[PDB]
Amino acid sequence: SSQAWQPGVAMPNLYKMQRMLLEKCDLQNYGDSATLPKGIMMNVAKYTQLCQYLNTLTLAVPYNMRVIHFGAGSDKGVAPGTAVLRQWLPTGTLLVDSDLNDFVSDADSTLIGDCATVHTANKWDLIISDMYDPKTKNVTKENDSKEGFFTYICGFIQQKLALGGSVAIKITEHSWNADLYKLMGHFAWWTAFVTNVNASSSEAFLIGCNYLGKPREQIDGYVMHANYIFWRNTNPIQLSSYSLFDMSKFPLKLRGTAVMSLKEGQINDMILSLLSKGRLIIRENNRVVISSDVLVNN
Amino acid sequence: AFAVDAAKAYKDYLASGGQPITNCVKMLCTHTGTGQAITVTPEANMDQESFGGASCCLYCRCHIDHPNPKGFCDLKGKYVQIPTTCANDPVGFTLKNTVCTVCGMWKGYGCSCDQ
Ligand SMILES: Nc1ncnc2c1ncn2[C@@H]1O[C@H](CSCc2cc(/C=C/CO)cc(C(=O)O)c2)[C@@H](O)[C@H]1O
Ligand SMILES: [Zn+2]
Ligand SMILES: [Zn+2]
Repeated sequence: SSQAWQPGVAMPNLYKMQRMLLEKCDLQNYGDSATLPKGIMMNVAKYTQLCQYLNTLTLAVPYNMRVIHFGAGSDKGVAPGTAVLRQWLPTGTLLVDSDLNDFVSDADSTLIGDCATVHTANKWDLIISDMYDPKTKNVTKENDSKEGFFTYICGFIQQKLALGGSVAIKITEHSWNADLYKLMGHFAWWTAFVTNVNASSSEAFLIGCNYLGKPREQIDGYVMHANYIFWRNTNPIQLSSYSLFDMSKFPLKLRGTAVMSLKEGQINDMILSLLSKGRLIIRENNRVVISSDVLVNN
Repeated sequence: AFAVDAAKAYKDYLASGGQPITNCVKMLCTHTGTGQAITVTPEANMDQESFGGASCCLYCRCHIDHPNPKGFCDLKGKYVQIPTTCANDPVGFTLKNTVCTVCGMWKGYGCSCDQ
């Protein structure tokens, strides 16, 4: 494991091509723990490693980039992941976050409520989600595709992700959704990324890199989640904090990626290829407006 | 005329021997930065830690109004550099200290202007 100096490990392509049956996740290093730098929270370390890995992909990075972060609160009422995202993203990037429970944040705007209440007028260049419901960790019931916030996330990607944009959505052994895996085939590239600091967990970030707005490949999400678990079950990942100690190249590169408005009819193969290379964002460039629906009763 | 004075209350709570506010969000960084007090990205030097600003603001953390007419917060959305010797209580530090309006450093913890 020269993997130990990486920020984490991405699911190798050959595992994506299998047709495994779903098994229980049994991680060799379950209950091992990385030694974090003095005073650093797991959530800061985890998001730092996610961003270090995203630095290796062909992300579109326009001027006035727009990023939205779901599940950004903590039981301590602060937003460590948002703080890392704001560190990583170019100065001036508009960052919105949200959580079911109240918290204070460094984001430009924060919405409190169930994610299903969140609406935005504009499209986004990057969607991050850490949402997770610990009730799903029921080892005594069958492990089926979950709905809940995953239904919202799938619709939100299809309706409010700019072509060319990317996503990183947290999943676990039991917190997953088949349509979300299916949606990964609507990106130019996808993976399941495991942070080295949290490699003792079945957590991963499902990353869709450069959205194309149509199926590039047909993915059966029940099969692919089984493939993911098979990978994790047969490839122990050594816990590691090494990458946290070198932050000299951390900030996301300002690429000034072009932003254009185009109607579905003008998305030709040449456009699709620019999207695939991280060289184009398709959306409007109007004001960013958001809201949370409030249910009124007695 | 009545106003809650949270700054005073926290100072008094600390002198009473109270445990400082915890869970301020400490960032990973190079620790080769400018050392200025409040910055758009982490700027800790070798003698400092950098923290997410909102998490180090007494008013943000206590869910109370900020003490100025339009309720603006100087820390939220920024990073605050705290001397490592004081990083056990970032909120107390930011409350009790002042930023030199010329050099951007903390008075008494980096400001050279009065030499
Ligand atoms: N539909 C929805 N809309 C909007 N935000 C939603 C949401 N669903 C969940 N979130 C939020 O996701 C964030 C990260 S989940 C962090 C977490 C919490 C617990 C709590 C245990 C209760 O004792 C356990 C673990 C663990 O790792 O075991 C992790 C939480 O801040 C949730 O509020
Ligand atoms: Zn504040
Ligand atoms: Zn000065």
